[PDB]
Amino acid sequence: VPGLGRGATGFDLNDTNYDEFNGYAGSLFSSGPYEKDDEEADAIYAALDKRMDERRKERREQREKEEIEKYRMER
Amino acid sequence: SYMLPHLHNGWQVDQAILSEEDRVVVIRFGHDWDPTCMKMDEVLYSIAEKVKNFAVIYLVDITEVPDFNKMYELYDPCTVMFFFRNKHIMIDLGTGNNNKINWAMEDKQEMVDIIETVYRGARKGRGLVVSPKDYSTKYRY
Amino acid sequence: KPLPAPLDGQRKKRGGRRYRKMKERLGLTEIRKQANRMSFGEIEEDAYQE
Amino acid sequence: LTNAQRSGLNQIPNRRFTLWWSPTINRANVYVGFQVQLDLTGIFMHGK
Amino acid sequence: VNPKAYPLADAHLTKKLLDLVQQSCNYKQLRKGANEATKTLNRGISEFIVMAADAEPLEIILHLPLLCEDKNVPYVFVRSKQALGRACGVSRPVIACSVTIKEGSQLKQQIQSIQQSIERLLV
Amino acid sequence: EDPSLLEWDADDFRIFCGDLGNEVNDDILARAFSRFPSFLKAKVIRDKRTGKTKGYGFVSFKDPSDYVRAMREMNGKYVGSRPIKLRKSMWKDRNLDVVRKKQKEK
Amino acid sequence: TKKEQKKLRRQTRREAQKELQEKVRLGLMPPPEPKPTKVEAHVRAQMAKRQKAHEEANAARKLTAEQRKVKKIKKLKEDI
RNA sequence: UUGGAAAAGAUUAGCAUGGCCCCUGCGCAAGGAUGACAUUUU
Repeated sequence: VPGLGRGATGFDLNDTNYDEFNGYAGSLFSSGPYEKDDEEADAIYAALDKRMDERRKERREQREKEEIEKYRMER
Repeated sequence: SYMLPHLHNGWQVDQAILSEEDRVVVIRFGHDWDPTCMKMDEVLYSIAEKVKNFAVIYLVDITEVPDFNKMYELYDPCTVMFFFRNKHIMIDLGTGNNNKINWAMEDKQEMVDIIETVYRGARKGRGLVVSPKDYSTKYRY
Repeated sequence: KPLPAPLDGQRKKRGGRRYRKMKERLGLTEIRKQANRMSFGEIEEDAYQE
Repeated sequence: LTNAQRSGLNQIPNRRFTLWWSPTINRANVYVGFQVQLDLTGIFMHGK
Repeated sequence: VNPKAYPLADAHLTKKLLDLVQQSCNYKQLRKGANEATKTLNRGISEFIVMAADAEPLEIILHLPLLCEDKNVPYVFVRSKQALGRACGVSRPVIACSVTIKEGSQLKQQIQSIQQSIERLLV
Repeated sequence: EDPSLLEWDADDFRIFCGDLGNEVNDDILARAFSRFPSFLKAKVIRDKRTGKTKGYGFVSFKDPSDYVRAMREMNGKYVGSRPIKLRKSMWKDRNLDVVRKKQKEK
Repeated sequence: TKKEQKKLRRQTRREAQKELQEKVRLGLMPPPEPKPTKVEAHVRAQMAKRQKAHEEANAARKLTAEQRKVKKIKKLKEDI
C-alpha cells in the first residue's frame, strides 16, 4: 500500500541533493540503452579524459596525496 | 545514532500516524546524517519523554521512504510534520508555509510549546493552529 | 516524570461552599477596583517612575 | 497553566496595544498595500 | 518455633490473649514495645507481659521472662509478632506488650482470668 | 408532541450523546454501541428540509446496569470524527412538567 | 489499626455513595432529600420524614423481642 | 382560525450528598457491676 492508503492527500529533489552549480546530484542516464558499443565508447572517452588529465597527473596527484595526508595529520 | 524510532517504508509511516488516537504523531522527514536534521533530532530526543503523555516522535529517512516527497513537498533538509488522528495539523509559524516546520529550532521549549499547541488545537479539532511565537524573524540581537 | 497531557478542566460546574474557599486561598476577594485599573487621562504618580 | 499558555497570556497586552493603535498602524502609508480585506468584514489590512 | 520461647500460648489462649491485648489497647492499658514492657515491669505497674516467639533474635525480649520472675508478673509467648502487633492496633510487628494495671478498669476480671490461665502454661 | 418518541420506550433507559460530527454518524453510532446489549434502536437527530445533523443522538439501552458501563467506557470515545459527550435523557413532556408545576406550588 | 479502620470505612462508604448514585443513574428513584412558616413547614415535614426514616432504620434491625433473648443465650451459654 | 413565500455547547455562582468531629439512637463484637420469693390424624 502507498502513502494514499492513509487517507492522505498532498496540500530526489531535496535541497541536500541540490547544488547551485552542477544542479541536482544523480545522473539522468544509466538506463535505457547500455550495450556492446556503449561500453566500448565509454572506454574510448574515459581513456580520453584520463589522457587529458595525464598532463599534470604526477604533480596533481602528488599534491592531492600530500594535502590529504597533512589534512588528516592536522585535523 | 538515535534512540528515536525510525520508519522505513510508506506503510510504517501511515500506520504510525494511524496508530495514535490521543497523541500527536511528530514526524521528522530528513536524513540522520544531515546537520540540520541532527540538531532537530537532538531537540526531539531531549523532549521525547517529556511530551510522551501527549505526543510520539518518529524519524523518517527521505531516501528510505521517498513516496511522501511529492505530496508533503519534502524538499528541505529536515521537515517536521505534525499529525493527530490521521489529520495533518498545519501551524501558522510565520515562515510563509504552514504545513511543516522545515528548519531546526534550537530551543527545546519552543518545540515543546509547538507540540503542545498542535495537541490543544487538534483535540479541539483545528487543522490549522497558530504557533505561540512568530518564526519569521530569527530574533537575534 | 513527563509533562501531563494539556487537557483543560472538565470544569467547575458547582459553586459556593468548598469552591469559595478554593479561591479564598489564592484567587481571593481582591480590590477589583483601582488596583487593576490605569486611569486613562490622569497621571497619578511621577511620570516615568514605574 | 502551561509555558505556552503563560506566553499567550503575556501576549494579550500586545493584542490590546495593537488593537488600540490599529488606525495608525494599519494604514496604507505605514505598510505599503497588499491590501487584504478581512473576511466577511469591510476592513482592509495593510500588512500582515 | 524457638525452644527458648517458654511458655508458648496455644491457639485458643492466644486468641483470648490478643483479644485482651486489643481491649487493653482500647482501654489505654497497653504499653507496646520491649522497652516499654521493661519500663512498666520496672515500675511494677504491669499486669502481664505477652511476647512474640518469632522475634529474631529472640534474646532481645528474653530478658523479660527474668524481669517477670523478679517482679512476680505472668509472662507468655504469642506465636508471631505480626499478629501481636495487629492486636495492639499498629500495623508494625510488636514483639513485647505490657498489659498494665489501671484504676479499677473493667478488664480486671478478664486480666485476672488470663493471668490465672497463663501462669498455668509455664509448667 | 412529536409522534416519534414512542419507538424506543419499553421502560428502557436512553443515553444522550451530543457534540457529534454532522458530516457523518447516521448509523455509525449504532455500529459503535451495537456490541453492547443485543440489537437495539439508536437514532441520530438529522433535521428535515436540510438533511443536516443537529448534533445530538439517542441510544436506548435495555439495562441500567448496561448503561453505566457503556456510559463510563464510551465517554469522549472517538466516534466518527468528534468525541461524543454523554448525559441522561430529559424527556420533559406534558405528563411530567404538569407534575413538575404541581410540585412547584407544594 | 485505627488508620485501617478509617480507610476501610471510607472505602466502604465511597462504594456506598457510588452505588447510591449508581441507582440514581439507572433512574429507579429521584435523589434523596437534600438538607416564612410555609417553606420551613415543608422542610419541617421533610425533616420529620428524615428523623422518621432514622427511626425506621432503627425500628427494623432492633432485636425485636426474642432476638435479644437468643443473643443473651448465646452470650451466656458457652461451649462446655 | 384560512390561503401563501421563506459552538469540538462556554463561563461565573448558590444549595445538598461527600470528608471530619462531638453527642444521641439502633445494630455487631466482647465485656462490667448488680437486683429479684415408633401402631390413631391415612
